[PDB]
Order: sequence, then C-alpha cells, then structure tokens
Amino acid sequence: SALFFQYNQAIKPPYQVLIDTNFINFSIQKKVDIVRGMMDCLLAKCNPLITDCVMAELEKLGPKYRIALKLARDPRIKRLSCSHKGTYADDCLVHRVLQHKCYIVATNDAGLKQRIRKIPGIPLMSVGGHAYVIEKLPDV
Amino acid sequence: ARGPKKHLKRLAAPHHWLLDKLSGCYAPRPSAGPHKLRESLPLIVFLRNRLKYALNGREVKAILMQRHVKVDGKVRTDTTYPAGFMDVITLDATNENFRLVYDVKGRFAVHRITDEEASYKLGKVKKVQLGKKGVPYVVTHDGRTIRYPDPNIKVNDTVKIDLASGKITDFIKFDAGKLVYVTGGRNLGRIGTIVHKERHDGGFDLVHIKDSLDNTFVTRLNNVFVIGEQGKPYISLPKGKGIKLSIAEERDRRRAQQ
Amino acid sequence: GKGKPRGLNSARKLRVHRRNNRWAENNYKKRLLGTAFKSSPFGGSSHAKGIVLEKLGIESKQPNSAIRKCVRVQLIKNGKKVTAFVPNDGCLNFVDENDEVLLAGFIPGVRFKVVKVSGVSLLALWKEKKEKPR
Amino acid sequence: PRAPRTYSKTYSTPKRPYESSRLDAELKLAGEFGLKNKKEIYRISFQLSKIRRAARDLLTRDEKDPKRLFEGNALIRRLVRVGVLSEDKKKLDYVLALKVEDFLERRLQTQVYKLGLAKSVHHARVLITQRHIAVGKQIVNIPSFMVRLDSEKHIDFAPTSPFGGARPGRVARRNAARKAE
RNA sequence: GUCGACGUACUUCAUAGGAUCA
RNA sequence: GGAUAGUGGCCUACCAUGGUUUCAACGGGUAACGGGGAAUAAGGGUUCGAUUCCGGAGAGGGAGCCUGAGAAACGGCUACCACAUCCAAGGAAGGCAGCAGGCGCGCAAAUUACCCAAUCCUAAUUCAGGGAGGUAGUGACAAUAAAUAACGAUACAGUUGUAAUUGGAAUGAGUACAAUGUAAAUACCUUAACGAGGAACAAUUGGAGGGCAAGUCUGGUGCCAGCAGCCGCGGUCUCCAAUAGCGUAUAUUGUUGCAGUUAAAAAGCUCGUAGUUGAACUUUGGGCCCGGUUAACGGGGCCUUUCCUUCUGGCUAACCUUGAGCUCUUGGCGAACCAGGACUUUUACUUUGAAAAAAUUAGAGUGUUCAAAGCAGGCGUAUUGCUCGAAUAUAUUAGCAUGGAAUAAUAGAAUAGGACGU
Ligand SMILES: [Mg+2]
Ligand SMILES: [Mg+2]
Ligand SMILES: [Mg+2]
Ligand SMILES: [Mg+2]
Ligand SMILES: [Mg+2]
Ligand SMILES: [Mg+2]
Ligand SMILES: [Mg+2]
Ligand SMILES: [Mg+2]
Ligand SMILES: [Mg+2]
Ligand SMILES: [Mg+2]
Ligand SMILES: [Mg+2]
Ligand SMILES: [Mg+2]
Ligand SMILES: [Mg+2]
Ligand SMILES: [Mg+2]
Ligand SMILES: [Mg+2]
Ligand SMILES: [Mg+2]
Ligand SMILES: [Mg+2]
Ligand SMILES: [Zn+2]
Repeated sequence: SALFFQYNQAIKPPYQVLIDTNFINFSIQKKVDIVRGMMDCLLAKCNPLITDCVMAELEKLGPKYRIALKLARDPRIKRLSCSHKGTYADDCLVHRVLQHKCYIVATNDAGLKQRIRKIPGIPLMSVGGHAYVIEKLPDV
Repeated sequence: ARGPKKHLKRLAAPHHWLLDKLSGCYAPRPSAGPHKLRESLPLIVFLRNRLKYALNGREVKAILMQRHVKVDGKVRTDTTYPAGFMDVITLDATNENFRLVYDVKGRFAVHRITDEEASYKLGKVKKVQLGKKGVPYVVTHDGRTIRYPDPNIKVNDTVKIDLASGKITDFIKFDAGKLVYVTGGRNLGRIGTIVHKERHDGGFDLVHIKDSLDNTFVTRLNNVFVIGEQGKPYISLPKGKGIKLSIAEERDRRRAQQ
Repeated sequence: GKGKPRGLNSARKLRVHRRNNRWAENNYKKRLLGTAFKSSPFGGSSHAKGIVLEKLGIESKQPNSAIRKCVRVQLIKNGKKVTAFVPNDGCLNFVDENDEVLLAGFIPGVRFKVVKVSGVSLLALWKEKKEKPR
Repeated sequence: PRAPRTYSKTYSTPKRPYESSRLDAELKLAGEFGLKNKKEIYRISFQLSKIRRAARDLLTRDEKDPKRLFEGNALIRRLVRVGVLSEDKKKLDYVLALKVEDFLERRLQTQVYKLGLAKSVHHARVLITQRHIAVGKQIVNIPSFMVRLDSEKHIDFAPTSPFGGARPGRVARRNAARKAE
C-alpha cells in the first residue's frame, strides 16, 4: 500500500536509515560525519539505526576497528533488536526492508546493493567520493 | 578625460541619496559649492525625493526661480546647489525650516526646527591662519572664512555662527567629555561623548566615543563634529538621538508600535 | 618526506615545479598552443561546405541500403574528398551532382551527414515545407 | 545606459530526470494537483530546496547566534504565514521536514477545489483562468497563487463573474435571446 | 620521388573467471 | 644652469662609474585594456570579464600645433603615408571605434522611425538645444506568469475503453463604440456589441515498435530466410519524453591530495653555490582580592628577589593635623592619574577596529492580481490628513591603529671601547 508503481509514498522526513557495517568504514575513511553527512545529503533530519547483527558484526572485527565501534555506540544512534539467530548482517538488513517499507539502507557492498535494488521502493544510500549519495529517493 | 566632468550616473551617485535605479540614466551632479560632492544633498533631491513637494525637476526649477528657498539665510536658485551638513533650509511660504542632519542610518533626514534655532548653525573649524595685513581668520567645514576670531579658537573646535551676520557668537573646544556627532564612515549619524583622543604624529588621529548606551567605537578625527557638552547639545537632535539599535531591537520596536 | 618541499617558505619551488609539469598534459598543451582543432573532423568548425561529386550507391539494388545513402563529397576548404550520409534514399533524390552541401558530424568509415543542400535544410525538403532553389 | 533589472530562474532540471521512481512521483503529483507540466513540479522543488538549504545553514550556526535567531525567526514566520508550517512546529528542524505536497496544497487551484467551489482540480483551474475566483475583492487568475491563512477564508466567486451575482455569460444570454426570438 | 627521421592526429590486437546443470 | 604650473637626467655643461639580476633582470609570446563582477565546485582550486559602474587609451597611421582654466582636441588646424569625392584640369573638399543605414561573397538578419513628456547636461538662460536619453517597431538573446477546454447524458466494444454522438453553462485569442494610458501614438489594465463542437479559432519537436499485397530484389538442404515494401490487376497504425518550446553538429597536475622493485618515472657516483630545512635551554610555580557568565568557563588586579628611567607641568586622592557637626573646615605633605620633552633591538605570527564606491551575491520588510521584479508603501476620510521604510552580512593580499607574548628569527658586556651614581 506504501508503493505507487516504483515510488514509495510512505518514506517521508524525518527518515529512518539502517547503518550497514561497511558504511562506517568509508564514513571514517572519507572523514564524513554520520549524522551531519546524512543531513547534508538529504537536507532532512535522519535517525540512524544499528541492528544487533551489525553491532555483533562490528565487535568481532577486532582492536583495529575500535573507532568504528565507538562511533556505533554514540547515544544519538538508536539500536534495533533482532529476533533471529543468524548473525549475518547482510541477510538481516535484507530481511527488515522486506517486512516494512520505511527504511533507507546505508551501505557500500556491491552485493547487498544489488539485492536491495531488486526490492521495490527501497532508497539505497552510499558513501562515495567526498560525501553521501542517495539513489532511489525522489524527494531530493 | 580632457577636463572636468559634468555628468553623474545614477549608479555612481552617493548611496545615501536613495535614488531609484530605474527612474533614469543620470543623477543630479551637485554644482561646486560649500560642501564636497559626496557629502552634499542637492536641493533637487531634497525638494523632490524627500519633501515630495515637486513631482519632477522642472517643478523644482519653478519653485527655485520663485525664490522661495533660502539656504543659510540666502536665496538660492540653482537646482543642484550642494546643500550639506548643518545647513538651514528655509521655506517661508510653507513657514517651515529644516536642518540637514544625518539620521542613524547614515542618510540626511527631514528634521524640522524652530525659527529661533534656524537663526544659527554650527561649523567645525577646519583651519585657523593669518591672512593679508595680519588679520586672523578661521575656515569652517562649509568654506566660511570668518575674520578676527577669538584667539582661543583652534582647529577641531566648533563655532556657533549667526546666519544674519555670519559672525561667531560662541565656540566649543575639543576635549574629553564633549558631545560629538559622527559625520563619516560606517558610524555615520551616531552621537556620543569623547573618551580619549589617540594622537599619532604624521598620521590620522583616532577618537574613542562612548554612546548613551555605553557602547564604544573608534573613529578618525576627520569624521567627528563637536555639538556641545554631554546632554546639552547646541542644536535639536533628530529622532532616536543618534543611538544605533541592533536589527533585533529595531524589529521588536517596530512590531511594538505597529 | 613525500618527495616534495613542505617548508613554510617553499611556495616558489611549489609554484615553479607545478608550472613546468602542467605541460606534460596533452589537454593543457593543446589548450595553450591552440592545436586542439587538428583532431577535429572539420579542422575547428562545427559544419563544413562541400561539393557533391557523385552518388556512389545510386545503383545498388537493395533499396534504402546503407550504401545507397552515401554521397561522395569534396570539401571546399581544402579540396579533400570525403563520404557523407543522407537520411534516406527519399532525400537522396534532392541531392544531385554539383550542389553545395553543408556537412555535419555523424558502413564504417563514414563520419559526416548532410544537413543542408543549396542553403536549404534537407529535413525541410523531406517534410515538403520548402523547395530547393537552383 | 539605464541600470540593469535583475532576473532569476525559478526552476532547475533535477540531477537525474530519468529515475523511474522519480517519473512515477511526478506523475502522481501532476495527476493529484492537476499540474500542466513537469516545470511546475521542478519550480516547487527548487523553492523547497532553497528553503531547506537555508534552514540547514542556519542550523549549522551555534544556538543564540544573532544571525541564526533573526533569520530563522523570519523564515519560520514566512512559512507559518503561507500555511506550509503549522503553528506548533515553529522550529528549524520541522522546516527541514517539509515536502513539496505541503506547498502544492496551498496553490489557489487546490484550495478552490477543496473549498467546494469546484468539482475537480481541473475544474478549479478552469474557473481560475476564466476569472471566476476572487480572493477578497481582487480577482486572481493565477493557479500558482499561494493562499495565505488569512486569505483562505475570503476565496469566493468574483462579483463580476456570472456565478457570483453578475449577469449571465455570453452563451446564456445568447441562448435566451434565440429562445425568445 | 608510392624517400628517411621527427612532430601531430587516428586505427587496430590482445577478457574472460568460478559454481551448477546437459 | 635651461625648461615646466611645478619636483625630477626632463634637457644642457662638467664630473665621477655607477644602476638591475637565479628572490628570474633583460629579451620573446599574448585570440593582454584593468577592476567591480560571471560560471563551476563540498572545500581547495580552474576558467571567463569587448559588453549597463569606475579608471585608462584612440578617433585610418606617424608628427606638430592655435585657442582656451582645461585639448597635443580630430563632428579644430598644418604636413607626410594609404585611400578617396567634385572639376570647365586652373583648383577645391575628406575622416561613422556617434545615431540610423551600406560595402567587405556569389549565400543574406533591427528603423535611413517619433520626441524632448521623464533622467540629467549646455547657454546670456524657468522658455532654446540635446540620435545623451526616452518611446515605439524589429530573428523565441537571457528571464516571469500562462490559454488550447470544464460539467453531464446517450451510444458501441471487451465496469474498463472509444466517439466528426449529444445537452446547456464558462471564457479569451481576435474584432471594436468608448474611456484610461501617452508629448502624440501603439500596447497593458478596464469595458458596451460580436467572437466555440471538427470548439477547422486545425501545438510542436524527437524517438521506439508494428501490420498489410496475385508487388519488387538477393540466397539456398523443397512451402523458407534476409533486404525491404508511397511502386499491386483496374482506377484519380500504436506507444514513449519535453511542451510554446524541441532537435542536431563542434567544444566542454595531487598544498589539502598522485606515482616511481616486479608495466609511465630515482640522475653512474661524489663534491658543491643559490633555494628549502635545521638539537635543547633563559619567569616556572605558589598565596590572596575584584567583578562576569552558564559547581565549570573565561577577564582583570596585587604579593611572592619581579614595578621602565628622568625632567617639567595640570589636577588631587589618601595621610597628618585645627575647628564645626562618617560629613564639612584650618594648615602642611602631596601618592595615583593625566599632558608634554628626553630615554628607546628589530620583525615574523595571531586577535580586535577603521578602510576596501554603487550595482552584483546572501538577506529583513512589502498581496507588483501570482511571480521574475521594484523600493515601494500603509491607515483613516463628511472635512482638513497622519505614518513605517529604503535594514544587515561578505570581501583576499598590501597600508593604518590595537591586545597578546606561545612558536620561529634578530641585537647585546670578551683586548670591556660595558652598566649605574647625590
Ligand atoms: Mg599630514
Ligand atoms: Mg616517516
Ligand atoms: Mg469579465
Ligand atoms: Mg649631459
Ligand atoms: Mg583578459
Ligand atoms: Mg589587444
Ligand atoms: Mg572589461
Ligand atoms: Mg584623446
Ligand atoms: Mg574605420
Ligand atoms: Mg589628433
Ligand atoms: Mg565622426
Ligand atoms: Mg569628440
Ligand atoms: Mg553606426
Ligand atoms: Mg548679461
Ligand atoms: Mg647552501
Ligand atoms: Mg629549535
Ligand atoms: Mg589587512
Ligand atoms: Zn538481525
């Protein structure tokens, strides 16, 4: 009901955006702030969301990625619970978007981007060049 | 060019005249006179764009040729006569007298005065020197040469000049605590009191001025004009009394009065 | 050290080194020396005038073939002979030997297409909105 | 020569016009509001982008900054006056939460449709362009006319319009004369 | 002179790899 | 010394041999008038600027002058160079890079228009003049808004679609009394009367995909495939994108921050001038007082071995004291502060203030019917009238004033030729 052909008529500001594990790496690599970078790209308030699978995925990374773990635990970033055994974040992220059509997916993996692309009405955010880019979001 | 210019483009005119940029292609060039070109208000702008008595330049000329306008007690018939700071403009038919004093925004204001206050003006002593035959004289900011000055009158002082005779009735020395009016720069139109004159030899002297609200600003000595002792100016002051108000305060007051 | 000066008073060396090296670019060298139009098909122009020498594909049996739409044209500016396309054989009727044709960039090897003949647009002729003046 | 008169473009082409989702969104917008072309949608998007960029830039400024206070208050006052922003949402964060639909709803076309003067957005557009709609005492023929909150209650049929108490149009009296003859 | 060198402008050849199925 | 309005090798006479340069002189190129500005960009940057304002230079090319306050003037003069008009052949007259309008090709583009009504300028001057300037005309320059139909019934076909079906309501494109507009006009805004079913009052520019024959061509593991089909025996179609706009062609280096084993690029090696860069150290800490913001944060004073020195002048606090009630008052002493003269290591860096024309950019207010815009306007009104604005920010480097004293330089007492003195 939220989808008009390929146009999602439910996703409206402020946006709820799921943070993928690799998104944080390139956000750090490009010196782009998570909260403001999304604000600049979309010109709207963004509510970043980190699920348990990505959060567990981050902790397994090791001491090298301590900064990303610290940023992931910033109080502004809300947490999303998981009711599934598997810890694979890509499978978790694909699952949630299918259930409810309100989430932006912020990621940089080519494989996960293709799977989300096949799902209709899912805006897909990525970090490239110097700042964030949003692909399938007409209100921009 | 091969000689003096005689035309003035509207975009090149002084900003404080507040001329429409699309009304024409030229603006009144002030004729040579007491005041500098950029510090002067030609009578056409005053009679047309400020008082609105005349609807066009031809009507201004019709008014002037009737000899209805006096500047400093003398009838002027030139449309572009450079009336300027502290100049008394008299219209006897309307029974009205004006003194050209900047408002806080930096633009000449339509300030009406009484006949008693229209009998005199103030002049900043720009020079004091001996003329031929050893006769001392003072040159003021409007080009008036007044002979036999009081010996105590020195540069930067303000002399009260009677228009009927053009003689110095009184004078005010330049000293700390004196009430001053700023006549140049971004602080144009402000009124305050001197605090300290910073003297630099071979350069420009700076004066620190404190306004009634306790704000302090520094201005070059060339832009300062003594107008009396604190709280007791020798002339009636415009509305707002030369106090700058921030944009927020102006908004608040404007909403309050509206 | 990255192989470049980093001292605070080394601006001159950085400027002079940069200026010498910008000449390595082909884009820069062409842009400054004014040789960027040697590669252009028309030698710097967007359109070229030409003289129709012959219609090579006039005789080809298959109608509306690629060959049928080619015309051999002589460039007036330098006299070099080139091949140009016509939109269709219907337009090929308008083009005949010894007319001035305005060429524009476009069977491989044919890089030009006719846009005007005798000072009149082919599309205008093809749409029956003008007559070819002779 | 005379001084230049300023001009500016009120619209801009989007970054990627060919996105299928974008095409569907424009189709829905045009159909719902009866817009003539994509130019109107681009115009509203350009205005909204300008407003939101200004709001973001002000937000970047530290709170209590005089520039932030003055400009943000002015912007919020304008948005509330035109009706896009509700009274209770007087903050710069909610300015970033605006959408093109909010502006489109304020167009005189949609307002004429909603108030019950017209049976459809297209009927409202025809009524406006035919000089039947008056906002106060002023006849307005511009569908893009943005109605303010105060102006909202004064939309009516124009006094000169046949529907507003004037004489019948040319067709009506023409047919009446032919029937009478 | 179907001349040599250089400069310039172009053309062209080298792309498939893993898994499943028959 | 001459000359100039005047400084000056500007020129002259006599003298010295100096002046610029790897921190790039000099020479060369420039499709080089400079700036305010324009575009792009996330930021650094890159490019554009004949072109509405400011300044410079020129009036076909060199040269020289009269007049005048002001000219090396060219809608002033004289010569030469090149062109070129009239001529009775003796002579005479030239300068559109001013407004219109021509040539420069054989291929192309605003009117040889009206007016000084507004803007301002000139004169002896309110009055005359002004191709400066305005008005209108004229290729979709660049921009704003926005018509080409709305509401129903009937009919047909697989609750959807299609109508040269049908009903009476609406309106401007256009025409036009009139009035307004204007110097006079055109136009706009108004408005009598006309102005709609194919509403023929006849929207365009590109792209994609079909289907049809006693038709045409090419090839061959038969009846097929490819090309394609305005052409046959007679006879004189659908969809997609933008939309009063759309298409085509050409064009459109890393300071932040690049790379150098094996696929661009480390010089054969060392020395070495310019250039860039260059170890650490010199007042740290401690004890109090004052007044600010929201217990933290910052700002000032003292004390601690730490006060610039000296002279002069102005005022005078506090301190001693008499007298009259912490306040006045007698008479000494005169700190602090202020003004000036001497006395004085120099910068780099950063903070703050002036300056950086207007227009432009950002930006506040304002129902130009909306908007692009403009700087307007707004409120009462029987009568006479009142009144708010024309804000604010930005602007690099250099120069000026100012607070800091971290970082990085610079000078000092060594043959003492050193500091101080009642
Ligand atoms: Mg001096
Ligand atoms: Mg290292
Ligand atoms: Mg009407
Ligand atoms: Mg000599
Ligand atoms: Mg240039
Ligand atoms: Mg040149
Ligand atoms: Mg220029
Ligand atoms: Mg000249
Ligand atoms: Mg010429
Ligand atoms: Mg000359
Ligand atoms: Mg001439
Ligand atoms: Mg001239
Ligand atoms: Mg001309
Ligand atoms: Mg006379
Ligand atoms: Mg060395
Ligand atoms: Mg060191
Ligand atoms: Mg500076
Ligand atoms: Zn999960």
